Amino acid sequence: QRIASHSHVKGLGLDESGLAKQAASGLVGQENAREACGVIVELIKSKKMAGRAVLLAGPPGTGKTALALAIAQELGSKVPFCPMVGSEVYSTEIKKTEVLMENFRRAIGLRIKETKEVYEGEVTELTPCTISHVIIGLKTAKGTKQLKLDPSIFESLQKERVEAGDVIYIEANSGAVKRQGRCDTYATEFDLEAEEYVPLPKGDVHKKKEIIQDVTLHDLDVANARPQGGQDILSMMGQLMKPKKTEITDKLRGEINKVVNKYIDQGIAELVPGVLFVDEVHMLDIECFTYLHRALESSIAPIVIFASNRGNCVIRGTEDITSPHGIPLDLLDRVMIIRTMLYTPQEMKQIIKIRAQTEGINISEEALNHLGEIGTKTTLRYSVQLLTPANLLAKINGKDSIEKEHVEEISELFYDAKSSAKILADQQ
Amino acid sequence: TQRIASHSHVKGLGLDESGLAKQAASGLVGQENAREACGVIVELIKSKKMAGRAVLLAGPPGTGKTALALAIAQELGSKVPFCPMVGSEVYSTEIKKTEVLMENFRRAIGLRIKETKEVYEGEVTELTPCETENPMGGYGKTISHVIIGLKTAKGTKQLKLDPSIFESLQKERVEAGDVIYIEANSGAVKRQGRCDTYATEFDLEAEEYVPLPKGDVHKKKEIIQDVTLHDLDVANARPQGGQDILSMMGQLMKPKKTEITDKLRGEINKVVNKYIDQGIAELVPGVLFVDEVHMLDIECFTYLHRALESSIAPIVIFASNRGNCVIRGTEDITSPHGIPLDLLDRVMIIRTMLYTPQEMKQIIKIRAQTEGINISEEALNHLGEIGTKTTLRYSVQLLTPANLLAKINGKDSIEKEHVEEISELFYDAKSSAKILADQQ
Amino acid sequence: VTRIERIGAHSHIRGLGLDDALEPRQASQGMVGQLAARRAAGVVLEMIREGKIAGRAVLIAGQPGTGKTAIAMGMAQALGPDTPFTAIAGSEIFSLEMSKTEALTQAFRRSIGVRIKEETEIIEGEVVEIQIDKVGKLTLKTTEMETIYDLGTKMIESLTKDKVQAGDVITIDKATGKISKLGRSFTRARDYDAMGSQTKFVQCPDGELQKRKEVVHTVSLHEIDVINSRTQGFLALFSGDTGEIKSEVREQINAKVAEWREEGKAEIIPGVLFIDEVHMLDIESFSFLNRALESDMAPVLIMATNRGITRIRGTSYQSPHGIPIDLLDRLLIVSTTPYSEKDTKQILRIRCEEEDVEMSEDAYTVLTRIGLETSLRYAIQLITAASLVCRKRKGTEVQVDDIKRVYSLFLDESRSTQYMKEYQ
Amino acid sequence: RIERIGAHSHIRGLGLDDALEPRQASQGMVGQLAARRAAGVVLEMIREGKIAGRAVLIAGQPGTGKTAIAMGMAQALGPDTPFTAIAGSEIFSLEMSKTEALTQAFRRSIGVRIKEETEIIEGEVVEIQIDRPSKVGKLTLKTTEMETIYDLGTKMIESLTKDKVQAGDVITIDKATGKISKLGRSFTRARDYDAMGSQTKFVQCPDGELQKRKEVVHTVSLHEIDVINSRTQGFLALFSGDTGEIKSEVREQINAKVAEWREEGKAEIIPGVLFIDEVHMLDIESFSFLNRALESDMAPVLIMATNRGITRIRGTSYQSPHGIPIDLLDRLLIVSTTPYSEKDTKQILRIRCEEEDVEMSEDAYTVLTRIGLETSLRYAIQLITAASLVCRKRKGTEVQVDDIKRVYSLFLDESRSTQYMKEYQDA
Amino acid sequence: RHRLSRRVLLEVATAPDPPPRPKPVKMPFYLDSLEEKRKRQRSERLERIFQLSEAHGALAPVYGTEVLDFCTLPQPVASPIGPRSPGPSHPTFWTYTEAAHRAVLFPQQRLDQLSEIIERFI
Amino acid sequence: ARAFKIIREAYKKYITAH
Ligand SMILES: Nc1ncnc2c1ncn2[C@@H]1O[C@H](COP(=O)(O)OP(=O)(O)O)[C@@H](O)[C@H]1O
Ligand SMILES: Nc1ncnc2c1ncn2[C@@H]1O[C@H](COP(=O)(O)OP(=O)(O)O)[C@@H](O)[C@H]1O
Ligand SMILES: Nc1ncnc2c1ncn2[C@@H]1O[C@H](COP(=O)(O)OP(=O)(O)O)[C@@H](O)[C@H]1O
Ligand SMILES: Nc1ncnc2c1ncn2[C@@H]1O[C@H](COP(=O)(O)OP(=O)(O)O)[C@@H](O)[C@H]1O
Repeated sequence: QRIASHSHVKGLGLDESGLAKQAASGLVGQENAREACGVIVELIKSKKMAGRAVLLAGPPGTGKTALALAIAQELGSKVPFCPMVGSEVYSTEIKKTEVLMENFRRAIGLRIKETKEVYEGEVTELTPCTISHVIIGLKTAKGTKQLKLDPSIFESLQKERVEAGDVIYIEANSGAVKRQGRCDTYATEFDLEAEEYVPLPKGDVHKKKEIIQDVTLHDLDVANARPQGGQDILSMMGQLMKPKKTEITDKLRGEINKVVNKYIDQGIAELVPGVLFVDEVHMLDIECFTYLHRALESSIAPIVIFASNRGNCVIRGTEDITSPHGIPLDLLDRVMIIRTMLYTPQEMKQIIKIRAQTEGINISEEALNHLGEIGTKTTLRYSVQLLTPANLLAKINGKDSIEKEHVEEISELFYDAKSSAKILADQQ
Repeated sequence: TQRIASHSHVKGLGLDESGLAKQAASGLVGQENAREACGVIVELIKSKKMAGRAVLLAGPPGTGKTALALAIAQELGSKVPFCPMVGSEVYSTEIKKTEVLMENFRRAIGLRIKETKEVYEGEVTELTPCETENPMGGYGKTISHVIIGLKTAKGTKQLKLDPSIFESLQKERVEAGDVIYIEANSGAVKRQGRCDTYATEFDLEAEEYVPLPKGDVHKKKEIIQDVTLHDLDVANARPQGGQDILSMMGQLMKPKKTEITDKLRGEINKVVNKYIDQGIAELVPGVLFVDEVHMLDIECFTYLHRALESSIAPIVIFASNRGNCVIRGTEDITSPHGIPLDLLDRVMIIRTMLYTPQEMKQIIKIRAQTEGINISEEALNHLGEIGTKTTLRYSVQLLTPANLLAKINGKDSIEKEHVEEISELFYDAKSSAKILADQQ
Repeated sequence: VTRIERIGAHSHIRGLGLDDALEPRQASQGMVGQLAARRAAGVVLEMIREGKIAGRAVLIAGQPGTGKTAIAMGMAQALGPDTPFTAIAGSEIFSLEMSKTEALTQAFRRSIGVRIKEETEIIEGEVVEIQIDKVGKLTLKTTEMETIYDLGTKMIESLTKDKVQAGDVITIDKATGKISKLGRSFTRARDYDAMGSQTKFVQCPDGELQKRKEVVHTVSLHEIDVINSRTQGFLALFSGDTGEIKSEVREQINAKVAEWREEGKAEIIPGVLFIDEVHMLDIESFSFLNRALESDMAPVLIMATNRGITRIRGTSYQSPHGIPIDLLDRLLIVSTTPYSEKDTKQILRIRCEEEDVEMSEDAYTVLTRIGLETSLRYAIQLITAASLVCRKRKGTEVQVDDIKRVYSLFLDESRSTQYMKEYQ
Repeated sequence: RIERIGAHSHIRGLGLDDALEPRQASQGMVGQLAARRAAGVVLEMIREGKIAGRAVLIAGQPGTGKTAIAMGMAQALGPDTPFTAIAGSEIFSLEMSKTEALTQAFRRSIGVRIKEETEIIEGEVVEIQIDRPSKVGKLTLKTTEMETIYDLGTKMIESLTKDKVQAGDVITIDKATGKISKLGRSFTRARDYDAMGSQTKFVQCPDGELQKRKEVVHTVSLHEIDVINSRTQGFLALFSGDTGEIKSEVREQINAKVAEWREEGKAEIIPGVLFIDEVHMLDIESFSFLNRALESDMAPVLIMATNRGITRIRGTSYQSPHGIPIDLLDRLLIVSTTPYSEKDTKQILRIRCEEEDVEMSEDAYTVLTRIGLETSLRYAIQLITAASLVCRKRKGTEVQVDDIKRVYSLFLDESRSTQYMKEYQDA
Repeated sequence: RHRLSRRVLLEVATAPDPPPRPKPVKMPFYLDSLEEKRKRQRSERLERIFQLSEAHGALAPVYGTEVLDFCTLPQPVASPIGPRSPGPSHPTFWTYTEAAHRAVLFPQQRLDQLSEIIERFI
Repeated sequence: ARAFKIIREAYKKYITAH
């Protein structure tokens, strides 16, 4: 199923006591970093601390993004997780500040149990009783039922042109009448006619079932950003786009928070804090940092994970101010920094074996040994790449497994970064 | 409500009848050489003769540029328009830089226009036709006039109108016993519903029954409009209404200025002349106060002494605060006052002197009088002393918090200890700079 | 139970610890130390709540982690929710639809409140019958009385375009600003199974049909957006206004608000505009403020910058606090002295009291020492970190050993930089 | 009427003879014989309009009459010939590119006058009958020489009712379209004479034949054509801000159709002048485009005033004379302006003060020339009105030397303010 | 004030009342299971309508309607021509001159002005 | 308001008699 780069990482792999193993979950080594990750993962499940940040600092290829993906996986699906690249903040349509604001409102999830109900079946008759009400008979395989249908939605009933014979939905909450098409038994009434002829529903016309699906807070904000309807010319909202347009703090998000708190107090909604993740934070502008190190101090900001893929370098936007990890010292504080260190030959070999047994390739011992040794000369992220074409050539040669004659011969077709730099020193 | 500001004390230049500045008058003190220099340009403005003149208020920070700059709007009075703007308002996201300059240039040129129109009001009692003895062949009588009786709180009078007015009335679908509105100069007849005084019961319909109009049936009162050239420009630029679908684009923001000069040499700029020479409008050339002019871009500075050479342009009162500084938008240029030499060659510079302890003391006294603080003579002296060290701004800003500390400490007048306590809670720029230099 | 707002950074700051005489308490209302700074904060809060003068800017400066933003949030909390308090970061004005100046004008006008009050005669009652022949009559009903009303063309058009029906509890006023407020209840189950989204059953109104309703609401002076376009006010729910037409804004909104202040239908209540990290503003915005603070109606400013002698954005010059001197002239700077061994432990104990992280005395001492060595804010994170580490340890009180266990997991900025000897 | 005088309102045209020989101080132009003769040559080249795509640059010391010569040429050119004055900084727009702004500026100085021979009627309305029920009516028009009766049709009746003209009104009836343009009222009044009404005004009735063939003319610029032809937004060429013309679909078609019209004789040509003041502001790309924009038959001549010397070209780091690259500078020939001498500055000040209607004594002229020779000429000209106000304030008659000397101490020109700038205000 | 509490709805389920007639002039087949099912579904129906009615009126507007109508000045905010003048009784009529109104041309008036060049240049 | 109830009580009697 489209094996990805981090598909083998399924969790941090801590014990019941919180110590890091060489767990089969997909992570080996990085004992202290994995322990810190597991310690902070409990903060998310506690659902009491907001406005935090964790900086995963270390050389490239050491698996900080792997640690972030493991944190995301261990939580599960109930709590949202929003991975974002630092470069994505630079949007040419809307200011970066509001982009980051909306990004902060996307991690926070919201579970709500709606016990809605809809009515489905072949509409058998409409009898509009200045309309007092309209009775509609819906037929299904399990019987027929007559419903007094709130004449206010007779407008929509006519808008759908529905009449005796059609199969339609209707939502009890709002009147969302939806024409599925004509009934199956009415097909062939005209040997040629452009119709759908949807099958007759088999279940109970009265379809009452609970929906415990969750939505994001930014989704709510967007749904409350622009109006709806074509009163006179407002139809223009189904046309020219709405790219992440800026909301306003003073009158929209405040009211959203108020109404959400009201609903939560009534016991209907259910809040679930998420986890935001910013990749290559060094790419953000100095003003992005100046806004972030004060917005994350609020009482609603979710826990964030910062990942810097470089050491002491000049911060973008100043060109003359150096700071460790490309993050200013003013913002580098308030952030629990977790170091990520290099691996050992044994750990590299274990990672390569995990990637192999995950991708589905069986490899001999003498082959895996040199494939991992290459991980010492080259970076860990090169043997993983070489592994696949070796199996490809082997299968081309009939051999289902990877012998040492393939991994050592495919390393010649492709060159690594250091070799290319050595050859490319000529500027061409 | 007053809502005391930072410059709500300057009432005028304080010049005598001979044009000499008084030592202290109209809230301003000192700066006689400057208050007399910027007083001649007041008469220049009141002449409505020159166009594109410029005066540059160049001095150190806090000397009073804005003090005696907006005071000219007081001497000139509110009748002539006064358009103030800071140099940072030119940078915009929907209108080019050099265009905001022009837009502000035409907003300063006012144009007051007067019109006289008769008016009719009152309940129409009866509308009977006046007979014309068979003007055409023997078909039937003809309406030569229409006798209409209008009732008002003053009295009821019968009036004659033209037959075209009769046709307009018939197609208007009005009835008797209601209030109408006639304007003989144009001929259009408007309706104000029925007469709320006797015509309507407790019914619910909000037909907007107007009470029996009070006053003479016939009334005339000249309407005096005060429109600027920028207002009429934007009006001809962003039309209004509910027709002509092009105008129906009320959903879009439509901030789209940059009025093309075609619409300038053509419309309003021309009908302005056709109304002035006709005796309907009187041009009221105003002032264009542009402070912090050093913020303008090189393009803006270049366009400035091209728009200042146009016959249609108001005076300009610049306020440059920087000394010999690099022009914004260029490199390795050290033009004085942060203004290009070419533009400085076109402006008359008024140099404001530095305030002495006694003048700053008078200024503090006047600002305390304005804010309503009952500062004592010892507190005033100490404020002057501690203001001779720092700038005048910090010195005169220690009146509101000191007064609060006084009121909190059971007092009705700022004492010597109150400003001392406030002087330690808050400090000026130099003190904070030293504290920062001592730290990392 | 879990609300939208759990404990954040500045959550223990529930006010400003000053006596009636503005005398700062050593520890009160969550704040600690900063005696002179908190007294200055209270002095400026006094003029804020007073609202006579306009153009007061108070700058709070100091080392990173001395309580500038803390004092700002304390003032925000000490100040009642009635007066506006617009807190924005120095980078919020760098908009693409708005210039660096118009967004600042909107932020300024957002901190000026306007308590509007309106009175309108409302005719409300359950519709019993509606006849139409054009002319007709209306039979409105209440639980107390009933009456007939004769309609006309203007009313019939409004009763037809708005599909009122027998039972709809209508609400009418002078000028016929009709509202389909709610529906009768006696027409039980008008909707057996499916009901409209906007429909809802409500009990019959009480009292007489004619009732005087009084509505009071606090709208900000930024309401110009309500008339900046032909939209129905909903431009204030998104970007919307970008131009801030000076003529319209000033010469209509200010004049009409002054007129309302005389009629008594409104009253201005100036607020505060707190620009956090203001050193990110360019010389353009500073030179703009220089004049904006000189206007008739302008909120007070509060700034929190830690910059020493640093460069001013958009220029090669350097000035104190990284902003031009001409602006410092129009400010009122306040100090925020660094904390001592005692104040650090005190604020750490207060922060532990927030999340009920019961700590030991030795753990408190060790954490205070660590925070004095590396940083104040860092010690605030170790509280929750060690709490979570001890929770899995099946404990009930963070110990010194649990603090040291966390001290190795989450390294600080200093030690993190010290560990960058590999240089990848 | 009321359009206050400006800094360049005194020049009413180049003071040249029939042989392009500049006079000393005729028609407001003082001195500057060489540059004035050059401008006269280029203007004689303009009123001929048989070659398009040339350019001429006027360079010299600041305040020597470059923009003055430009305004003089503009005035001597008169109407019926598009003249566009633009500063180099005006093309830096946000709604269109620089090349687009330059194309618009060029095409704004190319006029197309379509001669239309439309026959109409012009006479005083004597009587009108209209039978409303379709509706039918009649009309009677009178001129000083003859009268006639017209049997109006349905659409003519509709038009006259929309205009709602009445007896005595003098109107013009377009036989083609039927548009009724009323010039005023003849010697007739009193619709009822008992109803209210405004004051009455009358004008003589038209003369000659009732129906006569006159000549209307519609003169528009090529820019206005491309504009109203750009898109279907109704009533363009004003539209307050917006031009997004397409190169091929519109521009080339406009050019081709104008050439076709010139071929048959509908509207041949009337080239104009594009005075680009302070052209040093233009970017390197602007000059790159101007290089090939002048290579077109529809490229009108442009005049540029330069004040810079050997200075880097904006948008790059290439030093070049006049701040203009030698690529564009290869076409345009340059004209040099000599700094005004003592007698030249004195006479310039004299004319500029006689333009403002202010009388200055003989010694006032001498002292002001002294100031304007030690200082810039613009400051000496600005000191003409400033000194003319203190005199009036003291109920004086003509400006004396004391008033000028006082207003000189009241203000600072360029050097008395920088020399006093020794306080380290801000930098 | 009138939220129509639950029990009120249950009580309203009683038989209806008869309408008035104002003209005064002066100063064995039965199925218990079917009845039970109908009663249960009717109770569910009433609970459903009560839930939906309570869920549609729980949100309060951010401004409402009187707030905007109060802040909403006449359509022309600062335009040089006045809004719809219902009569002379309100100041707004004696503030805008018709001459100033002729200074601003509406788009259809621009059409009337440009008709000639619109015809002969487009 | 209270007059409405008395007026309805008065109406009842007339209709009851006729
Ligand atoms: N502890 C680990 N266990 C398994 N695989 C790892 C581990 N650390 C790193 N890797 C592998 O090395 C690669 C590093 O990629 P990435 O996380 O993007 O680098 P970095 O995060 O250092 O910028 C990942 O694709 C991952 O599969
Ligand atoms: N002539 C004066 N009389 C009274 N007060 C003055 C005078 N000049 C300056 N001030 C005071 O000094 C303060 C700052 O001066 P300002 O004009 O803003 O400085 P600048 O114009 O140089 O930027 C003002 O608030 C004003 O009260
Ligand atoms: N007097 C105080 N009382 C309680 N907490 C404080 C105090 N001063 C500082 N803090 C804490 O220290 C942190 C400092 O953060 P911040 O205000 O952003 O630093 P600065 O304003 O110095 O840049 C705050 O999160 C706050 O909780
Ligand atoms: N030939 C001339 N005749 C009369 N006045 C002149 C002449 N040339 C320049 N001037 C005067 O010089 C002033 C400014 O000249 P300007 O056009 O700015 O010269 P430049 O274009 O070289 O800067 C004008 O006010 C004008 O009165």
